Amino acid sequence: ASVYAWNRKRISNCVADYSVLYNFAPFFAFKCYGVSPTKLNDLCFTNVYADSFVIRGNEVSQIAPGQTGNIADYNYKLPDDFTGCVIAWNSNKLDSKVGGNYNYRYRLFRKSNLKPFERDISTEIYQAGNKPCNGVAGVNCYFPLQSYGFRPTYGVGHQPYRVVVLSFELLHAPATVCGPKKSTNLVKNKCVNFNFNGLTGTGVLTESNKKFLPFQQFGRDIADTTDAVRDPQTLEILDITPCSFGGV
Amino acid sequence: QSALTQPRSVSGSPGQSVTISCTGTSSDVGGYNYVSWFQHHPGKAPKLMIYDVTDRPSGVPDRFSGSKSGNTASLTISGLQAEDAADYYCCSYAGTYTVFGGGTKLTVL
Amino acid sequence: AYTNSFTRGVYYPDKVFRSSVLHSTQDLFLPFFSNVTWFHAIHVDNPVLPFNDGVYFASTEKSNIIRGWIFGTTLDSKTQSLLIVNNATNVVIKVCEFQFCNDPFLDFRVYSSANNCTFEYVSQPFLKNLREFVFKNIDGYFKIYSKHTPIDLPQGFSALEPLVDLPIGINITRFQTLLALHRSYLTPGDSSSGWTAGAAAYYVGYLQPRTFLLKYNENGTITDAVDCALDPLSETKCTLKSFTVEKGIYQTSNFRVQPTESIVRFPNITNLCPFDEVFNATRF
Amino acid sequence: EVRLLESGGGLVQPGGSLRLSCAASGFTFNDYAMSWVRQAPGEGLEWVSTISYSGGSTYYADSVKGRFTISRDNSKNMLYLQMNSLRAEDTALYYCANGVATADWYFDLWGRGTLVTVS
Repeated sequence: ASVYAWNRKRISNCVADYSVLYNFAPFFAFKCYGVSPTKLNDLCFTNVYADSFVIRGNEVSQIAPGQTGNIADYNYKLPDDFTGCVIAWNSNKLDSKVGGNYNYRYRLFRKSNLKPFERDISTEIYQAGNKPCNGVAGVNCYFPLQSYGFRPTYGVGHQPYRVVVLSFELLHAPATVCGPKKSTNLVKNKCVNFNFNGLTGTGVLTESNKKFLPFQQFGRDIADTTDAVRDPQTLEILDITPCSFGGV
Repeated sequence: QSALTQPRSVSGSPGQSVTISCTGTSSDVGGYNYVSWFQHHPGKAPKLMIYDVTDRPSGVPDRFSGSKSGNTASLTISGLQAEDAADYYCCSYAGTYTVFGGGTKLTVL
Repeated sequence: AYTNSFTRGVYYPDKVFRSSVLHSTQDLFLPFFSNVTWFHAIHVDNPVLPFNDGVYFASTEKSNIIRGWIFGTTLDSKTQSLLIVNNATNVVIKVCEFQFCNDPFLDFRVYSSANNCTFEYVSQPFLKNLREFVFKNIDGYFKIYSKHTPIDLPQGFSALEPLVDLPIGINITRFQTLLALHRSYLTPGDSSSGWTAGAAAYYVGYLQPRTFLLKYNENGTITDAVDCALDPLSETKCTLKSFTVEKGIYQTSNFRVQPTESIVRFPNITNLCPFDEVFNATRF
Repeated sequence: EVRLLESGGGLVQPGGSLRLSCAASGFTFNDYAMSWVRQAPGEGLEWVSTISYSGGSTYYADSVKGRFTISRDNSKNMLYLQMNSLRAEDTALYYCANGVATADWYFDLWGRGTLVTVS
């Protein structure tokens, strides 16, 4: 998609193994933020949004938390709390054309900046002067979108780059997207290390005696201490108690 | 002509290797990496064997390889087979024009 | 008309179990003792009401005269409006930017233009009985809570449970309701004459950001709540984090009169500066 | 499937005029640059002219500059070459080509060729 009208795909109900993009192009940048990518196989995320668009290499610096510029302000804005990773790669051979690829456009003019993750596809004239443009351009009145015109004579900075920004959204419910792993038979009454949909801890597991309502997935005692959990396989409630410890 | 300068003829025996050179100018071979190599039999359409100095399109064996140094590009054919005998043309895209080499006739005796 | 809404509208906000503990949460709730509009289901078909932040919809009926709703930022097909219609067999929720008629069609099951759906969903149906609903759409999701109770609005306290979490992210700004009727004519445009229908009524209330002190019982169910910003006594309970306060004096909070105006004061020296004469230099 | 077809070759007298055509089929003609490449009897391939995917950009070889005119009809999936002042060195087999399967600047798609004879 063009950057001004960028595409959003929600990814869910599946397993996210990233060994595929590892057998993908020589990456121009893999700048990932707030998460180690090498650990992106034990992810357990609830929702993942895949925003997609194309720019030139010179403009990839604007694709970062808290950035500024024509793209960051009038085209694609990222929030300061971004939790995800940004993967980009040169797509010159497919997206550059002889006289320039004029099908890729971006917004040059906007009265105010976009809010994070906002989309403005308006094509209405811009007023740089003090004359009201009545749906007419010309002097001081401009069309707000401008084509990139990708040419094979451009430097790599001006060459087309395909960019995919994965935003990892956290939560407290079924990580409907999880990582390629496996399961193991459940163990009870022993101090055991457990990994329930991402929660790692230690303790003794016991059959629960409290009535969880069908819409609940977690249990807490005072001070957010995870006291119980429902099985992602047996959908059974389990009690968690830290195994014995003390001073000597 | 203005073509890239190639040997007019090279001969090889089946199973052996032959390297074919392509010398152009600083505006084509020495400018960009948009160098092509073509296999051709007069009477039929050429078949691309090498485009991008060293890259093979789909279906071209690794016996065909390409190289470039300065204004000179080089194609090397290993494991010569009887069907490799043909005319071979290098080619350079230079932005404002495309230019083919003058061609090397490969004969597999 | 008008009628004060009592202690109603509380719902489980986070679907995490807690037992015999008190918890304070800041979220969009229905302020206690607020008056709510009351309407009757005879004829005029029904006017549009804005969706400020969230609606608390209660209905006491026994013939399924109200069968759905319609939301979106506009009724024309110029925007991806939303459709939600219940039925005797299942519920049907749709988002297809269907252009609507001059009036919402009165069930002759549909009246709308072509569609370009982006999300579609179906599930089981929602069926003296007081049905309550809370509709909220803030974080890119549209959420529904509900409760069906035997029996005017009762003073009894009871919380709504999260029913559906939809992922649609459409910008909802106006909302309407949908009615139905037996052997009723249907036309793209009609006056306020309408068609005959049974006697029925529905109440509407608007949600606000408030701080609530929720009380969980030993079984994980909400039994009471206190609006932390209703009156001083409620604020004292909410501060001590205890429903019973003993005799004494308590320092609850602080107040400060807000500024009523803003003023700007600058000198009179105008004159432009030579900027494009140094950056445009021919030789540095 | 995806095809290019040249046409319009014949015997013509020196200094005359001819219009070549290239017929596209099986792809979005207006998405791709088009070029004319020829092969004169006894001679190698010679790039003649290139037109961009839109049609608003035409490139020609110096050896036939001025006298040759390239054009395309993106509505009809057709590419055209107008050769005027046809000389004897314009006798050749003429091909249209594009880069549908590689890049805009390559020749992976070819026609069958049209024979042009200048008396």
